[PDB]
Amino acid sequence: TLHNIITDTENVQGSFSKHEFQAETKKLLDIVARSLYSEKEVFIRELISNGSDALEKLRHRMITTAPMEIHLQTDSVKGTFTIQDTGVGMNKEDLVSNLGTIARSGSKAFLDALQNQAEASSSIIGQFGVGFYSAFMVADKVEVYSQSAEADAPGYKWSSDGSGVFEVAEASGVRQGTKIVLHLKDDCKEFSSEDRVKEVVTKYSNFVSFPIFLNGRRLNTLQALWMMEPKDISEWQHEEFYRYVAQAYDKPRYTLHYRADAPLNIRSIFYVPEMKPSMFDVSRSSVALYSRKILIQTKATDILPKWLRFLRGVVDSEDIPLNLSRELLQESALIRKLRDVLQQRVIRFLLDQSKKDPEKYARFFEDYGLFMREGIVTTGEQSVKEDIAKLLRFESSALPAGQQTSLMEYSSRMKAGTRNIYYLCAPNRHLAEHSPYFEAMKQKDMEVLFCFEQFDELTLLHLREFDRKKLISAATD
Amino acid sequence: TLHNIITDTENVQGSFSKHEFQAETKKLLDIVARSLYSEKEVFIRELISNGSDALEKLRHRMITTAPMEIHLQTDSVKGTFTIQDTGVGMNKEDLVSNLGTIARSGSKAFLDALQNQAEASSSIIGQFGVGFYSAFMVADKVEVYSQSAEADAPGYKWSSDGSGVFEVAEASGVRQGTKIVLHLKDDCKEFSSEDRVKEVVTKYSNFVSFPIFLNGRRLNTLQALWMMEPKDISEWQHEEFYRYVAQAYDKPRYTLHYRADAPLNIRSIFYVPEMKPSMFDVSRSSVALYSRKILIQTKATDILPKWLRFLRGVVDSEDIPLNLSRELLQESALIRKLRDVLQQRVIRFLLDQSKKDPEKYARFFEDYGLFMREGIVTTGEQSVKEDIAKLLRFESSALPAGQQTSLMEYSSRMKAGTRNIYYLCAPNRHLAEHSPYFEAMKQKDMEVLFCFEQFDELTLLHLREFDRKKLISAATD
Ligand SMILES: Nc1ncnc2c1ncn2[C@@H]1O[C@H](COP(=O)(O)OP(=O)(O)NP(=O)(O)O)[C@@H](O)[C@H]1O
Ligand SMILES: Nc1ncnc2c1ncn2[C@@H]1O[C@H](COP(=O)(O)OP(=O)(O)NP(=O)(O)O)[C@@H](O)[C@H]1O
Ligand SMILES: [Mg+2]
Ligand SMILES: [Mg+2]
Repeated sequence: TLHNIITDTENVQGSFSKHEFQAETKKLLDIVARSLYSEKEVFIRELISNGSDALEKLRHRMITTAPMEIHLQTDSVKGTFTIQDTGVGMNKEDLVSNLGTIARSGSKAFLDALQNQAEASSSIIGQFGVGFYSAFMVADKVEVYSQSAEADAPGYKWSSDGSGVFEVAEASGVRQGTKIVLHLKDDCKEFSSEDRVKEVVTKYSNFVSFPIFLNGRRLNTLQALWMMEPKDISEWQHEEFYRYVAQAYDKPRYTLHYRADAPLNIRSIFYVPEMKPSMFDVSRSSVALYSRKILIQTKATDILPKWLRFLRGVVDSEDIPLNLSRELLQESALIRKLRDVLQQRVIRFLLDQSKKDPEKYARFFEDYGLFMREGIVTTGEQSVKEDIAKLLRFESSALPAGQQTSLMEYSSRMKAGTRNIYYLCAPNRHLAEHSPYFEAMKQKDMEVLFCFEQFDELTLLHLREFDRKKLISAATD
Repeated sequence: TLHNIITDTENVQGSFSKHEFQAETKKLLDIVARSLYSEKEVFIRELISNGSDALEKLRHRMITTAPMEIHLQTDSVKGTFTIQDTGVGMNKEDLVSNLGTIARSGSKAFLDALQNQAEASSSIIGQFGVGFYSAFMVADKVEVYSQSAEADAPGYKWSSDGSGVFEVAEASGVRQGTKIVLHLKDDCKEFSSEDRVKEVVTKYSNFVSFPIFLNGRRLNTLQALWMMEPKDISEWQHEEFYRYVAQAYDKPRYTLHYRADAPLNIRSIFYVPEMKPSMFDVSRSSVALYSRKILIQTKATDILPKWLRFLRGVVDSEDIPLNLSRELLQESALIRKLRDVLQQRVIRFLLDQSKKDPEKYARFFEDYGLFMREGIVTTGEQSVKEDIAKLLRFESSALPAGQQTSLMEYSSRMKAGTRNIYYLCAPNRHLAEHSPYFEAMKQKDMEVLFCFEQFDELTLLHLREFDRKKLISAATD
């Protein structure tokens, strides 16, 4: 019944002509202005990232003093937004080449030149060569004044409406660094409001490693603690940071400050709140994803497994694959790897807490144990079920009332002939201890886990086995 | 305490030099190959869209016969994917200009030339001028053979590795139209598997308006019914289409085929299944978003309000704002407008069903009424609550048992002195009718709504008022 037309019929008839790929810059400008970003406000993120990059370059050539700052100014009656950094600036060649050429970035050349890259490569944000054009999403006119930190280089003014052409002229009175003035479009006047700009900086950019001022007021006093050496962060600093990133008023019960370079770059701080979890926490994460100190996503969907959604804090990775709009490239293998790494590290962290302070862990488990049970029921990977299962606590017939035990402690108490873990679910210990089911087990000198919570029975039935041992309900026959 | 540095100090010193924006094509190619699409499989979507566009152009110059088809061929041992269309093809100028220039599209020029655009503008998919380069995500070598439908124009071979350069030569034996051969990268050999390609076509492209064949087998027999005149679609065609798009085995209880041009373009079909809703339907949409017959999103997040997640079907709009990757540009005003339009139209549709066949509607309400109650509780907009409230059904003291009434029917029966709607929640009618609360009301000759479902009381308390009338529980005092 087949119907094909694909057939190998073609042969080349003439000499080949060689050609370079070209680009329609006017369309590209339009695409970047209208078809890349879902929200126009990210132009502020992009200009601040450029200011930071320029300052980072200056910091490196400070070997070889000057204040390294980013200033923002709003003027409502003028309808302008201005950003000025005290960074490396641009000479005429740089202005024409780097600003005038889409997809051209000064990042690679700066990094390559530096003898040792590691430190600078971590700090430099820009990689695509398009971020500057985000200005034209919101501005009818863009003027750039720049003065390079070179020998006796002159100052320059670069100007454009984003309509295919720009102009450059020598300029006097330009301070070292770069000032960008945006004359905002009529439908974008909100970015000449101080409160509005403050919200955008707080959202994306406040953890930038240089002071940001808005109309003279410091916006970003709080530092990116995740980058720092964990021992140099006091308990008080963690309380304060937790409250800020969690938008909370309580304090953290637990703090895990995790840094790794292998198998991927991770700089992270996680907190467990002291308050018991809300019904929206249980309903449905509040961990935010950063890359090189800039926000990528405010609520992970998802760099953590669902059952860890009770965690608060920040994960920063240099290795996050970004799309051109600087959102996450979805479901990359690196994200799945990151998620698995974090799950393993948090499980081990919580396990370590249960051994360091059982009383405190017990309080944690009363309140957050539901998430563990859910995590076990949710996955079909046995190794994951069994790892999360290590976090579970139960009472036991072999222990006095109120005393909690783990599956691992139970198993350590078994005898080598045996491969069954017995449990009995009941509203409370008195009824467990006086169940006919328990007397049977008691005859056989078999220890029984007592399970009073929900959904304890369902969890254990899902878990099925633990450490090669069958989970068997005593409440039968 | 202020600390500023932003000061108006600059003046231009020299003449301005004028410059055109330029582009670094090598970086752009890299960005498109690595930083745009979250899944490499969309190259198939993009090449098929191009085939469709080429065929649509041919269809128009058929005024002024030939079969209009898209063929795919996989060859596993060769590691190739081939697509050939019998469309308008490209001459040398077109090959060099359109394929060789990123962000350059032949769409505008074709549309502008046509005396009447409306029909063609609806059919033509391409707008950015980048889709072709998606081939380099998966191929090390791309060869294009094309023959224009012109007077005595010769055939051509265009060839590239996506490394900045390409070659063009005259070629013999090229059939009218365009054939593209991809030599797949080692990590992309899955696209030389027939089953894999079939999955991708089914996912994005099967509703394209031209037959698609894969290794000689027709893939897309089922047509995009949403575009058609509603009366030309039989009940049987709707059953079949419903089962396909809902991945279901039952049949639709209700069918709403909605087309509008104002205030925006909408071509849509919604179905309510006859089966009662599953626990994942209730847990958490299965309406898919299309644009010009190509998938944009398979599960709306979200073009419908949450409470309408029980609907199945397809919404197609020419007006969907797309980002460069051809995902939805998030939270555009047009999406919110679309959502509101659809909500209004579905509410009116269901209201019309309750009047056309109350018995059938009653069956619908038993099973799906939970979604209405949820929708009322979820929103804070009173006009929306009251519109969804029109869908609610209750028993009444003024009607015989089993008979259902609406809030509007209740209100029509009130007397002009009165502004209260009374209700009584109870497990069943017998207990309602014999409640002491009801006797009180019965004394005052006041009609009482009897509410046996959950969460009836909560819903009515949230609703608060209806048509300027207070909802008041009789179960007090
Ligand atoms: N404030 C600034 N100071 C100095 N140089 C700047 C400044 N802003 C932009 N540049 C230069 O202009 C180039 C283009 O900036 P931009 O379009 O943001 O691309 P990018 O920073 O290189 N990469 P990306 O932000 O990922 O798109 C930068 O690489 C710098 O070389
Ligand atoms: N199969 C084809 N037949 C004829 N012309 C084609 C074909 N494929 C590509 N072209 C031409 O090459 C141009 C570039 O294609 P492409 O890069 O997909 O951009 P586009 O279709 O115009 N817009 P978009 O798909 O939104 O990126 C098209 O506009 C056509 O002019
Ligand atoms: Mg940048
Ligand atoms: Mg295309």
